[PDB]
Amino acid sequence: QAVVTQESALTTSPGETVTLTCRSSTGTVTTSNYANWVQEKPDHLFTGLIGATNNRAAGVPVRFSGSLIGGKAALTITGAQTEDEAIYFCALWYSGHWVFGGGTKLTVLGQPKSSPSVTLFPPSSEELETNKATLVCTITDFYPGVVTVDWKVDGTPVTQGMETTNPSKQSNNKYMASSYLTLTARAWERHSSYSCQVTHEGHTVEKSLS
Amino acid sequence: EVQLEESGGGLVTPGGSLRLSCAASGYVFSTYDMSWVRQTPEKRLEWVAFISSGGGRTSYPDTVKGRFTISRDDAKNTLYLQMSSLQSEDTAMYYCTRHFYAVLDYWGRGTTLTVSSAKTTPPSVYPLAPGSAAQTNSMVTLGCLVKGYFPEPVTVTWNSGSLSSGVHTFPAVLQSDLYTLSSSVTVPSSTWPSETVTCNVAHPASSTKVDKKIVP
Ligand SMILES: CO[C@H]1O[C@H](C)[C@@H](NC(=O)[C@H](O)CCO)[C@H](O)[C@@H]1OC
Repeated sequence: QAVVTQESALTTSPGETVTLTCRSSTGTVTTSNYANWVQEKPDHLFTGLIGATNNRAAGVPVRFSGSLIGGKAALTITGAQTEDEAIYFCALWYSGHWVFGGGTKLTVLGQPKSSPSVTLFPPSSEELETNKATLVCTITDFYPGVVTVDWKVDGTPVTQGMETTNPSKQSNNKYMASSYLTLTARAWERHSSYSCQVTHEGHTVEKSLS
Repeated sequence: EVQLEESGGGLVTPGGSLRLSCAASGYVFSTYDMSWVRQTPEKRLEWVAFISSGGGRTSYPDTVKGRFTISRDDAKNTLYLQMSSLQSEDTAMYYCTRHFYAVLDYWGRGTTLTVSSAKTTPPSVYPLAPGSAAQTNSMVTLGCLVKGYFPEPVTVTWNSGSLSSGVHTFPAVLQSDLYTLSSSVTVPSSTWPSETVTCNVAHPASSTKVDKKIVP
């Protein structure tokens, strides 16, 4: 069946006009796909915004609109507002089946950009005793909510044994995330350098341990 | 005031069965077509079942075809999802939605389904101490690595609730069928290590509690 794809993330500022798109792998979106746009806000709260390509639901602010553009469905927000920072999913109807896209994380700059505060922790003596070693890299206070984390052991990029959480919203509306590097206590004793690199808005913050 | 309320989820084991309910109120439930959709732990939305006004048409994606069965009871305003042969990829939050003239406008609050063969397991708690006198600032950040528990959740407090500004407790990750999560606190450099900072971890499913003292 179809694969539906949407922009992963967009950043806009309040008062501007943003457009999000939704494409089918099938080829071309049409009116008989009844494209829908569903908003997701914090605490897993879903609200249908637009359905049947361009029909707006009741109570949805007028600045949201749907249309078909170049073979794709689109949602435009004219006058994006601060409460619009949220995740937007599109769903395409395939004669009885709904198929959803991956969702776009839309940021609406509601505060100055803030660089991540990064802290890298060594495995503790007590976990070493169990023959395992967890490196924890904590990243907080970042805005916008998208980061990239890379690990290096002795200068070589790590390609397995790592797991990063999805950015989650803090009390102050900045975001946070965690990353873990899981080794064996032998492995931890065989390498000298460990580095956690966090890439946010074109800048790299790195924290290393020997 | 349109309201959709799901329930019936909880923990089951692979191969198990379960019926979720979606109770509606505030509108004429029999006129509209309805769908169930789930949100996975990776945060994707997947459509799972559809039933039309009247119940004559139902339809499902191939991954649940033959296993799930949607049905509706108009007399009670309630939509059902009969689940059998559950598998661990069925673990998700399930939501009912209504088709309001092809607009998916109202969504329920959702009910959690965890499908796992893991047994109830208390966490091990390890300390996260800077591991350097290179203390960036006059603020020092410490933590607790809460590893290997099942199922969720766990609650973390610091110094029994007395230390509450600057605490970040991260979402949990699934490492080998069990959960792991971390919590950190940033305190003024003159506090630690002069004063004691302990993370207090409570795990309600196993009725267990662990208190870990963070030392240099
Ligand atoms: C033609 O089928 C589509 O478009 C139809 C209009 C929808 N029918 C309804 O939405 C409603 O339940 C109509 C009230 O009876 C149906 O769910 C579907 O939505 C994508």
